[PDB]
Amino acid sequence: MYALTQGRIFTGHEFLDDHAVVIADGLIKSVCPVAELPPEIEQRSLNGAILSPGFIDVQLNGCGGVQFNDTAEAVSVETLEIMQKANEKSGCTNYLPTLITTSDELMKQGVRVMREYLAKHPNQALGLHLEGPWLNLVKKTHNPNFVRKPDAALVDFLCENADVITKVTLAPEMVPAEVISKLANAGIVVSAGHSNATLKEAKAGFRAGITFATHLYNAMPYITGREPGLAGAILDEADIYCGIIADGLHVDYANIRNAKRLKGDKLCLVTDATAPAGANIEQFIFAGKTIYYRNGLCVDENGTLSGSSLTMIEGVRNLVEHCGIALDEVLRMATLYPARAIGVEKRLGTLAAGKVANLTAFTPDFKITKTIVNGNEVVTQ
Amino acid sequence: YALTQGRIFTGHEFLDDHAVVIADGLIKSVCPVAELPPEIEQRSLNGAILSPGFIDVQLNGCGGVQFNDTAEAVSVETLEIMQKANEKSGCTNYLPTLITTSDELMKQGVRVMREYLAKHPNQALGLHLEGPWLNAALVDFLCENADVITKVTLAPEMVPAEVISKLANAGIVVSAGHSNATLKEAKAGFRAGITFATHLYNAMPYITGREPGLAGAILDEADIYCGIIADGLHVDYANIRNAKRLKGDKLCLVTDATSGSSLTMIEGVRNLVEHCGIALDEVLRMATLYPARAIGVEKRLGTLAAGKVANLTAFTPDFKITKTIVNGNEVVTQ
Amino acid sequence: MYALTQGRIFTGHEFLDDHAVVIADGLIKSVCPVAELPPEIEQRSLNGAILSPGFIDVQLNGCGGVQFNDTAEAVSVETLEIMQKANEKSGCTNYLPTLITTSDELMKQGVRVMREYLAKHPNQALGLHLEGPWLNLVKKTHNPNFVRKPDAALVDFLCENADVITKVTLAPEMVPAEVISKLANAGIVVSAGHSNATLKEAKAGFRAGITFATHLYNAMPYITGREPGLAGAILDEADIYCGIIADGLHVDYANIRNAKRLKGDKLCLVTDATAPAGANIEQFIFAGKTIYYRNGLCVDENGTLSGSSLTMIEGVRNLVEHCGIALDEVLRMATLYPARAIGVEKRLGTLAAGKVANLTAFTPDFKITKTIVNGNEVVTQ
Amino acid sequence: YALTQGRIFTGHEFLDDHAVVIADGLIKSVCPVAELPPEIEQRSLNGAILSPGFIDVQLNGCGGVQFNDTAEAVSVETLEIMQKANEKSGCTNYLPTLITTSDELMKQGVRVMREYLAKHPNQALGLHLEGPWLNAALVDFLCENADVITKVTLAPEMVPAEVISKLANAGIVVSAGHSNATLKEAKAGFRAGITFATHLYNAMPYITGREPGLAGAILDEADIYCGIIADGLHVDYANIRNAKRLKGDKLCLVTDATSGSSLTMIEGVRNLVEHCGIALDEVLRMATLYPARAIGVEKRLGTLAAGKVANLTAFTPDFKITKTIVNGNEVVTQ
Repeated sequence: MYALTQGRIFTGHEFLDDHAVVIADGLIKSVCPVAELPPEIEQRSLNGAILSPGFIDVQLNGCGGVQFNDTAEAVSVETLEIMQKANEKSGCTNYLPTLITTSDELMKQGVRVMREYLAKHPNQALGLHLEGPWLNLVKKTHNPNFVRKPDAALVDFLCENADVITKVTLAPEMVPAEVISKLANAGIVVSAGHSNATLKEAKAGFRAGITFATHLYNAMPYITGREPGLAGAILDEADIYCGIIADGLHVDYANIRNAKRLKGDKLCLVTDATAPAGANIEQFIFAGKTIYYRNGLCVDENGTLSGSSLTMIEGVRNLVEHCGIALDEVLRMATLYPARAIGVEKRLGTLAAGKVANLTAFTPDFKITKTIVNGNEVVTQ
Repeated sequence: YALTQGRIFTGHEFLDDHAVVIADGLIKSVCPVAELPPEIEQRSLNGAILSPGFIDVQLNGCGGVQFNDTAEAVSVETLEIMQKANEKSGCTNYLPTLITTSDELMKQGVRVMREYLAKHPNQALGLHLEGPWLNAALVDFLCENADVITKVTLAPEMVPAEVISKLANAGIVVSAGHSNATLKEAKAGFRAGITFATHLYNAMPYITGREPGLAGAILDEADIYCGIIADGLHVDYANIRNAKRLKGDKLCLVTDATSGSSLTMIEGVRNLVEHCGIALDEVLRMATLYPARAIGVEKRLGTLAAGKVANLTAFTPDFKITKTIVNGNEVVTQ
Repeated sequence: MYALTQGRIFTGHEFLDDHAVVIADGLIKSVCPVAELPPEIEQRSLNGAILSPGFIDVQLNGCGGVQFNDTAEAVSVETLEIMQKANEKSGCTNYLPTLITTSDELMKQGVRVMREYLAKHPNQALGLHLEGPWLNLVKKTHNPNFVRKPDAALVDFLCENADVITKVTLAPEMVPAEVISKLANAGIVVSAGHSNATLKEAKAGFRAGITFATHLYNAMPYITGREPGLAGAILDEADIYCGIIADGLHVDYANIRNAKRLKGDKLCLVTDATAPAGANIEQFIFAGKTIYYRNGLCVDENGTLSGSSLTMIEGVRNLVEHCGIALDEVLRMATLYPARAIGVEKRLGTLAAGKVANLTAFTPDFKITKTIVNGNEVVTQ
Repeated sequence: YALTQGRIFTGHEFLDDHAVVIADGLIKSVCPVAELPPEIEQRSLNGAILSPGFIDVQLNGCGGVQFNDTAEAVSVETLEIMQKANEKSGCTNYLPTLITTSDELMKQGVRVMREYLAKHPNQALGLHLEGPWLNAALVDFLCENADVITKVTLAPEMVPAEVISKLANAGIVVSAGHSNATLKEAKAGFRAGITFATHLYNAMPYITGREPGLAGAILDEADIYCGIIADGLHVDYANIRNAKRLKGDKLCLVTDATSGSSLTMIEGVRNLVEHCGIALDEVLRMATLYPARAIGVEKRLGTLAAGKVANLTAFTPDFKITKTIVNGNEVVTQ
């Protein structure tokens, strides 16, 4: 066992001066005053850095030059390992690989690869986030509340594999309530996204079991006075968690401020990043389109914003500098809040006895100095 | 006289077993019924709720008339008829809208307002000019006549900052509306002196992720007052709920009355309570104290307290008006 | 099956006009528009009443002329049945019988009686609330973090009987952290109360597992500028739930307003009532003192406030009339919020498909018109 | 000149790659560095944060002097020495406390204040009289001299309502403090015209379940401004956090400087950020815009905007003052 001391410690509930985090057997054993440490335990200095739970990114397509998408070779255990290592360098110790697809064979490959990865790599990539196939794709028969035969067989496959599927994003207006309810009752977080839902359709989705929404404001209707749409609905429904992309490009910061005030402890930082995040990519392929990284910006051939390159630490920095959200609350948006949203808070999201030892430390300038995964230092800077 | 035997809402709290003593057009005291002078006349509320009289800062027409539409409508008679119609729905004070781009007609509205004000204190409070900068000699004229022009609505993207600043320093409430302003344009209008916005969400841009527009700007700017139409038709109730949470004590109930609104203030109060989850105390503040502060008349109106104007309304728990009182006189009895 | 229609329906998340609650086999089967009802189902009119989840009172000593306290004959299954029937008349379908004691034999009797009652009466009195023995009784050795032998054997008994103990109220400064942690890990809600805890001692209690506080402001230190005490600590700790007595007598309404604003969705209405609630008692015995009910007020021989006679419906009425809290939010304080606080929200606290059919209806004047328990009408007025 | 190359906080937002142009003791503009006139002199901030100058509305003494303690201390020299000491910690504006029950000494403080004000615009802003009604000719005198008396602290339970009302209508901020007031007594003081409270929690009753007292009343009254001492010593940080949540934009950082406080405004700012979970933008507002509004000087002070007084301070991310600027002159350079 060892202790981290000599920096500001953020537990998820407060900042601590002159305290220590004891780590043993991959766990946080205690958080205590320095003076309540065991005689001659090894102290490892934080050097005035802020110590945090490791960041948790619940929507991530790609990073470190790779994507968990588009081809059979990319939808691999190696891709997930690469993405984990890149995430660490920006303080992110946990993520949901996000596979956006309508293809049955890729989706089954993604489930198999997630299971193989999980047997070898605990408390890292947590489970799959599937965004597909029930999306209302940029655009806009049934009484959509009737289950079609292919949709029944698909929902059955997803429910049988709930042990490696953390989240399914879907458009509520495109799917029967029974499908949302079956997924939720199997333990899968059902998220509203890529949707043209009215406020009324959104609320029917919530009542059927949706508890999350995927990147608020993006790929959702605009908000009008008479038609609040899915986004207005999220903002008005206090029990719905939601991700937001804090790059300054996808969502104007004033809309992030408004969202934070309305959502309280339900607003989660996400990157929704792609391959260029934490890498040196100039162009790549995503859901069948060429995207250029030129710079700051992921743009298609028409110059349209078409991806994120955000890292979690950059997101934390943007929320504090440009959204007037206090650092403790920002850290919660990157740790505790997403942990609760996906039901992993018994193991992650705070620094407290019994929790997994996944931590990151950073300077007051938002430069990562340490990342710790299962108690092992994996980034020293 | 004294008003007794009901729930008295002062603007800051509800009071039981209290009384409102009224004398010479003013509230003299709010006290326990025990402290009441002997032989003072008591007028029972009969279990009704008593409120400051409602103040509607965005009103085009009511009682079958508009201060607008033709030419002869801009008159003292029109303002008198609108006052009387407003009283039936608990509303004691309002700002009539004059929509025009004619300098001469504005000059006429100003002298009519002035004449009304001498004849009829504490009723229609001043002009709401909506026009013409919607999406030079005029500015100084308005400035000169600030004492009878309460509110000017303009689109900030259509005017130089100095026009806004000149209006605001003369004492006029400058309100953003009928505007396609971006967030950046809205924020430039606010820095120039805009303190209000006219019927949030309506005649403004939609809110998108990348472009919050004026509506998003107003939501994000703590110090900007704004009206909202609470008929369930102009604004979905969920958007009202969202706006109340972000605006706090800056959200004001308005009717925008004349495809047109037919809302009255007492209807808006009921709709806010029944469909927006806002407590009755706070809804009453949205119809009284908040608009009063927005337009700078809080010293004489917007609460039931010693020395303020005796403008009151009473209503049953089902939101039916039982009394309206103006300068201490009962003008509606139901 | 039958449907309740023709009144305003409060689900826990919204009010509904022109809708229906379908009840079958003791459960809510659906909440739907009137027009989405089955052809010729029996409709039972609400007659313009407001329909709510039944109220849930997590701190209750006695009501209907009886108390679950003080003597071996009173700590009985019959007492619990009586209290259930009295609670129904004021819209309360669920409670935690609250036994305040330091006596080992009464406490074991209370556990046995709670188990016997529960086998015969589902979804009614939910489990025991024990307030004892680790109380700092009005007044004020160890390093209180060392476990004494009798306290170990007691904590072991409570943990073995967690299946019928819902909550234990204790003073954090009087008990070891290990005891709080063992109770919490056995599933028992540990609540801070009857305590002289400083802010520092309160927070150590929270970190060890306390997630509730018993009747905020009452039998806790006052709040000073330099010493916030247990109450200040509760108000500052967002994840701590707490009960508050809304009779206008125990807590000034301005302090209830301040608490609601600081606690958000964590503030729960409780009665903390005694025998006179819902009865015609003039005097009675409670924790060894004579109390007089004279009227409005439960007073001892010295005229000191010494009990509550509040019912849940009176509490709801007081919060709306005197605290400026909107009716929907008040109803949540009496239903959803206490259900979550004690972990019964999968079965109770809202009107939604699959939930237990425990409901009450009341006029806009706060007069109970219906109470429904396990789908059966038990109060018609 | 222009201030460039740092984070500029206007009071409403933080700006990057902007400049603050200063001319004739005033802020002329806040603009993008691209829009800067050619050959204007630039003074680098060197990555510091630039803020309106801090405004301390509760200050007894600093720089080794009090406007108090003996007799000769009530002088223009004293106010000048306190100004200079305040500038070193980023504070450009303050209200000195005069604690006395001597009419003659108050009369002296008033003429000294008046003389200071002619010699030294936009610095010590006016008097804070604390006394004598702490727990007739005097009232009218104070009223007459409202133009140099900014703030009077009294205990509301010790004065008739009419005394409070007379002070407030003359223009003085009437503040409850050094009081044992119950909630009911506090609320009667507010209705009479009290709009402020002096150092929340300190020299007030404790809060009990049944008796919230003055502190509980202030927390529950949305429209009452109040100061709070953020040294970690006078008020536990948890109580500050609780008070910020309930008071919103009405909570002001004060030092109460002279068992005594040694807090400076820049120390308070750091302590609020580091120990109270309040964002830096909002803390800066607690030290600038909020006190400015409380005492009615928001038209000239409390934000960085066109036409306002050029009173500014800059500090490193570690809260060390690098510049202080008063009427456009750099009075501290570190």
